[PDB]
Amino acid sequence: GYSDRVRSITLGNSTITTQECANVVVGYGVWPEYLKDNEATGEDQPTQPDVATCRFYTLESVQWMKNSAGWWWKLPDALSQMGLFGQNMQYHYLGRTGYTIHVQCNASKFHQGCLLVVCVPEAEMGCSNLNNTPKFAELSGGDNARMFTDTEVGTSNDKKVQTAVWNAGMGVGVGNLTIFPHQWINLRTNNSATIVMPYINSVPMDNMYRHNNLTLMIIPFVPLNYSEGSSPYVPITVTIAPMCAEYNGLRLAS
Amino acid sequence: GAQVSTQKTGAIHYTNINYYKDAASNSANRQDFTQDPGKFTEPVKDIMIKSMPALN
Amino acid sequence: GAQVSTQKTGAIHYTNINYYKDAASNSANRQDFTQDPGKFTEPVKDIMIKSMPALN
Amino acid sequence: GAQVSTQKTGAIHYTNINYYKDAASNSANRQDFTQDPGKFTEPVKDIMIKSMPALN
Amino acid sequence: GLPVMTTPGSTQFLTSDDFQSPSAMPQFDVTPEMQIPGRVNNLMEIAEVDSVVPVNNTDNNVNGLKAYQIPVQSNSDNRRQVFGFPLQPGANNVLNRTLLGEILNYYTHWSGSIKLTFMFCGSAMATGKFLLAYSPPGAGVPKNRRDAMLGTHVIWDVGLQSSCVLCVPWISQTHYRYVVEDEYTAAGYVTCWYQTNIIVPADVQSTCDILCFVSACNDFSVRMLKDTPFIRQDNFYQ
Amino acid sequence: GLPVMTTPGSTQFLTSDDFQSPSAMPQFDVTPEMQIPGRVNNLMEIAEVDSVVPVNNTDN
Amino acid sequence: RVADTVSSKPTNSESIPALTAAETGHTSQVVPSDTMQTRHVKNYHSRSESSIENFLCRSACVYYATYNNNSEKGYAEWVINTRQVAQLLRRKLEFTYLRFDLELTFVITSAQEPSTATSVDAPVQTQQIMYVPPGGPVPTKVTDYAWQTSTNPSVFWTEGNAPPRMSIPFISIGNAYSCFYDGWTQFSRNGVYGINTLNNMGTLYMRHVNEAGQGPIKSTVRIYFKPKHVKAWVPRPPRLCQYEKQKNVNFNPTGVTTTRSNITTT
Amino acid sequence: RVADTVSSKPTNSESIPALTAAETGHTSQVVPSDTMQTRHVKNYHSRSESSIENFLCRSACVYYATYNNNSEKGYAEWVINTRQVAQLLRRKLEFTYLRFDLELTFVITSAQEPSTATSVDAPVQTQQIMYVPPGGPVPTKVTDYAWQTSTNPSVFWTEGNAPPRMSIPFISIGNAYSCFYDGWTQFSRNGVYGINTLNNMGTLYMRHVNEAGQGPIKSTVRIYFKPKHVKAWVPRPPRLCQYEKQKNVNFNPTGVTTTRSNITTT
Amino acid sequence: RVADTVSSKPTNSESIPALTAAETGHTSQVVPSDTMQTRHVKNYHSRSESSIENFLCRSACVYYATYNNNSEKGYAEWVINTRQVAQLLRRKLEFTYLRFDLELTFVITSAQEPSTATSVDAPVQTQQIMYVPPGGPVPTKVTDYAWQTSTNPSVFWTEGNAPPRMSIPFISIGNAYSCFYDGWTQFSRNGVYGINTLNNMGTLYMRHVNEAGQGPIKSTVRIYFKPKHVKAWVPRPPRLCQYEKQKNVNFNPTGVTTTRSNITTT
Ligand SMILES: CCCCCCCCCCCCCCCC(=O)O
Ligand SMILES: CCCCCCCCCCCCCCCC(=O)O
Ligand SMILES: CCCCCCCCCCCCCCCC(=O)O
Ligand SMILES: CCCCCCCCCCCCCC(=O)O
Ligand SMILES: CCCCCCCCCCCCCC(=O)O
Ligand SMILES: CCCCCCCCCCCCCC(=O)O
Repeated sequence: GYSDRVRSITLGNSTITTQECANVVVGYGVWPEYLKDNEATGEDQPTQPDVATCRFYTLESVQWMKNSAGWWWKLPDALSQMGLFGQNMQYHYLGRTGYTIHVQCNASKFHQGCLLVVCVPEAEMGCSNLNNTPKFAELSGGDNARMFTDTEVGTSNDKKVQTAVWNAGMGVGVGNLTIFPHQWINLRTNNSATIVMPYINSVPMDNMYRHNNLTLMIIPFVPLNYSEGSSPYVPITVTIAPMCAEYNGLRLAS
Repeated sequence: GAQVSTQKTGAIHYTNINYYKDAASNSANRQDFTQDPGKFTEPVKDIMIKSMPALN
Repeated sequence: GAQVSTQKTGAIHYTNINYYKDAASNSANRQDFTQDPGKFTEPVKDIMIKSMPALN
Repeated sequence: GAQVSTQKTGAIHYTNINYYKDAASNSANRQDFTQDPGKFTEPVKDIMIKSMPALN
Repeated sequence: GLPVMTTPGSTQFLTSDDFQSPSAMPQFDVTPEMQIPGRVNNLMEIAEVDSVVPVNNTDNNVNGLKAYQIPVQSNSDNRRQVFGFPLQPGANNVLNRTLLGEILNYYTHWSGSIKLTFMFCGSAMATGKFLLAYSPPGAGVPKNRRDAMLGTHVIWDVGLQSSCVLCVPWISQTHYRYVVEDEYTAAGYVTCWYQTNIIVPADVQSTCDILCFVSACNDFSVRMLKDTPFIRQDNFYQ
Repeated sequence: GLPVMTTPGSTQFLTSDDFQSPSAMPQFDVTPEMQIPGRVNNLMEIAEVDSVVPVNNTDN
Repeated sequence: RVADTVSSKPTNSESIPALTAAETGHTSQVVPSDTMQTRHVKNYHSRSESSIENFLCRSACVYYATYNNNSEKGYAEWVINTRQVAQLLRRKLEFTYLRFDLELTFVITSAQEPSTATSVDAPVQTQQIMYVPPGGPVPTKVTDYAWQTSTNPSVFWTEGNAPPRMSIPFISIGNAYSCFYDGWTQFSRNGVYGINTLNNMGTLYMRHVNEAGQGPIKSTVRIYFKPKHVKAWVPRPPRLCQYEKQKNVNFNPTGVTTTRSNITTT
Repeated sequence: RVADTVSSKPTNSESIPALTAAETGHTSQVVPSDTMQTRHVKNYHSRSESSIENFLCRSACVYYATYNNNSEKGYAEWVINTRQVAQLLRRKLEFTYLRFDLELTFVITSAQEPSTATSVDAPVQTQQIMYVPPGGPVPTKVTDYAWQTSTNPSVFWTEGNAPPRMSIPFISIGNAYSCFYDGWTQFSRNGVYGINTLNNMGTLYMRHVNEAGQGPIKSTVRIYFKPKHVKAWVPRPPRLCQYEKQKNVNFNPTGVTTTRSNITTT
Repeated sequence: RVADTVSSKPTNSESIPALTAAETGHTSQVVPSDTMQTRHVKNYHSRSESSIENFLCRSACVYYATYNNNSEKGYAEWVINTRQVAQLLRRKLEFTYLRFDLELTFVITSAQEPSTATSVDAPVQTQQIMYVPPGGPVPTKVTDYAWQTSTNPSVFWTEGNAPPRMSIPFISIGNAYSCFYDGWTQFSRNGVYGINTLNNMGTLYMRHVNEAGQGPIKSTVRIYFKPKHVKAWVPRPPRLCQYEKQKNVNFNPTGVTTTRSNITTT
């Protein structure tokens, strides 16, 4: 072992290599594995698809402004339109997978900032109006980032999610969000963040279009900054890889 | 089936019998303590000793 | 006469005594399962295997 | 755990069992008598016998 | 039959009783056990996790993420203080809300240590040293830096694995303490002073912030379970 | 005598209780067992028998 | 349990167990004997009053519903759920998937009402609290056919004795209870979204068995749950905003903590 | 428990476990792994909540008869039979010849009536429920000689305690109970035809033991049977038309099933 | 255990076990057989009814507080302490540091009050005596949220049965109870000085569970402590002046003993 700060990951067809990174946080202490034949209840045979599904699908990018609050994604839904993971997701009826989340954000030695890369299992949300429940087009984007705000929510539109960043939108203390697995991105000494998450859920296999497994949240606790005479555009990107996929219950598409 | 087990002393024994068919009629398993902190604190892949520096 | 028998577990023991003279004072025989389907399904005389055709 | 101990006679036995988990549910330790008077009477350093005179 | 009498206490209802009882549905077969990742076998597993502290809570800086970052400057006259607060988990207005402050309110006693972590989040050209003191209570809030240097302290310098951990030991006459604010069983104080200024080359913003984590050590415990006074209900939620 | 207390739930009536009880007629001798053909030892013995289905159920 | 301490002497090496990196998501493991020189004291404490077995297994109120004796609609009913009281709700939301048994208990009470008859002499009353699982018959009056209870489990209890108590197995569909659900119920992804999509649990009915009187009496039952054999997975941060809906998570944003008049003020 | 499954591979032989003849009165024995290729999953279920021992042994109401305290004819009587309630009748008519024990239970209740006296203070009441087998003495008032019960079995119970319960052997004339009878009682083949030709079973009497009062109280008893050690023979199809007579099988013809608006409509 | 005696004969030596010095703070050890000639008698007595185990372990009254049923503030409360009754206080002040368990007991009573309604028929009442440790929630009315008792220990008891009793461990902060404290509470040595500086012990609440009536009833509870496993250290002289304050030692100086009319008068 020489020069700890360099990693390398070759999963299937893609490879992501960082030179300046921290350690790798591996789930709750387990590596994602297939489903044993002692805990299954499906009566069909599964379908370990290919290397063609365990790949590195990169999602959209965004700009880290100087007033931005935070973004998030829904994991089983963000990869709905990507390659052969989005075809075996809708043609079948069941499935279980694990992911390998990644994040890139690189700045010079004259910038500053921080971020909290964390994934929350079973993330709920709260509508703006108390009586109603949130919409769907205001809860999940089509692999495009959803963003928090500074003002709380207003009183509209009776279905919008409440983007109150200091409460996280779930109704908890934002400082206590370090229980779920995570990693910090400090531009002083960091350039990325890796996270390996297994499949955590009550039932053995669950639908993909009806119930979202996890939720990826990004929150900058310390805003960007820089003196005059430097690049004012700092973008962010994320790369995710389905790990150990399986399916059951073949039907027509939807 | 009676077991003569230990008690909770500050720093003896006490008998016990079950009388029903099911398993939901017994008492709680209060006298059981099992700890493992490694799952939540230190979930990293590479093991880190506190003597060596953190990042190289 | 006490018997220490098994219990109904999802996937232990439990004692029992009788205190009366007759036999109609005991409890039900719930812990008894005996199956035989051949009387109602397939009462035919000649035995039929599912591989061979039914009627010649 | 049952102990068959003695009783308080003027001048026999009597059984006893505990039924709980803690130690604050037992009965008092009435049948215990331990005496030592030397702490309060005669706390002096040099030992004094009653035959010899007190002070030289 | 067997003749026997009934002592007092019979036919009551203890809220914390441990007694057997009949079964409504007999011969029920639960679903077989499943093995999911991550099992909380104790409530001290959660305390030993680290969570940031809302130190800079003030008149307005509470409805934003600005209550989590301590502001550090680069000034002329040395010995300036950066922050400070008394040491009382679950009692003080700063630690009564964190991950250790929300578990310590379900009980009444506690005894152990505390690990306070910091993280300088300035640019990579920034530099500086800091002091971190814990003065037990005989006379608190040291005004000068030289008053605080007599107590337990540590000296931390930034850059290349900046984060430093101060370990508040356990120094008390008795064995335990009260989560509530009790003047007989006070704990102490905590402060941090400028050991050396914040120097920076040109073309670098001089204002740099710091985050303050908190966690429990391994000789920690609790006792005397109670009910927390935070949640309060007015009527049944229809 | 033996001193003991009674937990809650006593002196009730569960519809599905399994308890012993006295006997009204003691020393009764039932008629000896007889062996007739066909004994239903379970209710899944009946389900596995086939029965037609009223599929074409409509207005009339 | 807790661990002991160890005696330390002065050092000048390059061990540095203090400085570390927090970006790696790794909580440190520094003890007090590492950063300073200390004595040797063997701790005799024990982490026993904090385990989930001892922390959860206490009874608490859930719901008290009353039913008058006046008319043919005296009976009262309740739909099972645990998110109706604030004390026991928040003691569940520090985990995600639980597994336990229960020991029910009903502390029934009575009271008189105004009347005009000359004298009153009310004999003891009896109940008769029924349980109807999902998808079954239902009563509509206090003289219905459903009260026979040929297969439903009922409890009969006369006023004046100890309260009724009984156990309950892990009755569910999944391999563990779910306190948080993220997703809808319809495959079209429309309609109901919250946690009640996978919560039916049955019903609960109560009724006076006595014929009638001259008062007439009014009564109020009180439920009490006590999770017996717990198992918890996937902890999460506690709640910070008050509850305002029974089957939602809607809240009103509040400050993270109370305020002090300075940053350096004690 | 139930049986497992077995892994199947593609085949092109002439096994044909699908096509068979149904004229032979033989239900098939095809499992899913025979007709298509499947996985291997070992089932852990158990057929326990469906056996006749667990399916029948639950108590149910049979008959509730009331008797006032006013006059010398207060007492009330009932003739034994099990075809008086719809819930427990149909749970018997899936078999033909049964054999079981029983555990009786009487949930007695009371109630006041209008009166004119100044005050009322009613001490506890007592019963006194008797059993008269067929061919024996009979009482006609609440102060008769028959209430001595020199050989008849009686039950005395004071209001306020738990209800009375007791067992009963297999008291019958034949080797098993008969729920359906096809044939008459007279050798001339005339007169009575139904099932009550071989049902006497005795009687059942109840009475207030207290002298009198000023109310006076009214009461209603409720019976509860619980077949304990069952044995069933010769099953038959369940019922489809409602009951309308106590000792007949008369019915009113109805449709075999509810209707849908098409043959292909879902 | 007591000791025997020994036979002594006349002596003329220089043993002199009588004359000694009392300045050395040493109690003598002279027995009757040393100073005069006596017989030999073996004592069969036993010092058993005087040990601290048998001397202290008897129940005694501590405090009786009453609470009416009239209004929304019926409930009554009490702060724990043992220096409120004269009999049990002085039986503690012969030692300095104790250590024991306890067995509580509550002898609850009732009584009627004047009213105007025609008739009255009061069913049995129930309690509901709660215990709130220091630093916890508090109730303010008889219909509050605090009465759920999710973690607090409560006792429910219906009038007419035996009184409730329970045990209590050695719940304290120090290694033994302290009955006398010499020193203040503030480090500045100002303010409170007496013994209550280290006495909180919690609270104690009581309440009627019944809804209401027409009386309405009034009640008075009575506490009873019984130290079970005692251990005493550092005895001291008993008290000679009456008690006059609950948390002080203030007194009024009195004569050391009653008086006789002479020095030589018998
Ligand atoms: C007379 C006996 C009746 C027994 C009634 C059984 C009550 C079932 C309790 C259901 C479990 C509690 C709910 C857990 C999760 C949820 O649904 O919110
Ligand atoms: C006080 C004890 C009285 C005991 C009374 C015994 C009641 C006998 C029950 C007869 C069996 C039930 C009827 C089965 C078949 C039928 O006759 O329809
Ligand atoms: C329903 C159970 C309630 C149990 C209440 C426990 C009462 C604690 C007793 C405290 C010890 C007595 C005081 C000793 C010394 C002092 O404080 O003066
Ligand atoms: C219904 C139980 C009655 C009370 C128990 C009396 C003792 C009988 C012997 C029990 C021995 C069982 C075996 C064991 O010790 O676990
Ligand atoms: C009337 C029964 C009293 C309770 C039983 C106490 C134990 C006595 C010993 C019983 C042993 C009987 C033989 C057996 O184990 O089956
Ligand atoms: C719950 C206790 C039931 C009454 C005791 C019945 C006797 C059982 C055998 C007990 C033997 C325990 C060992 C001992 O003698 O100390």
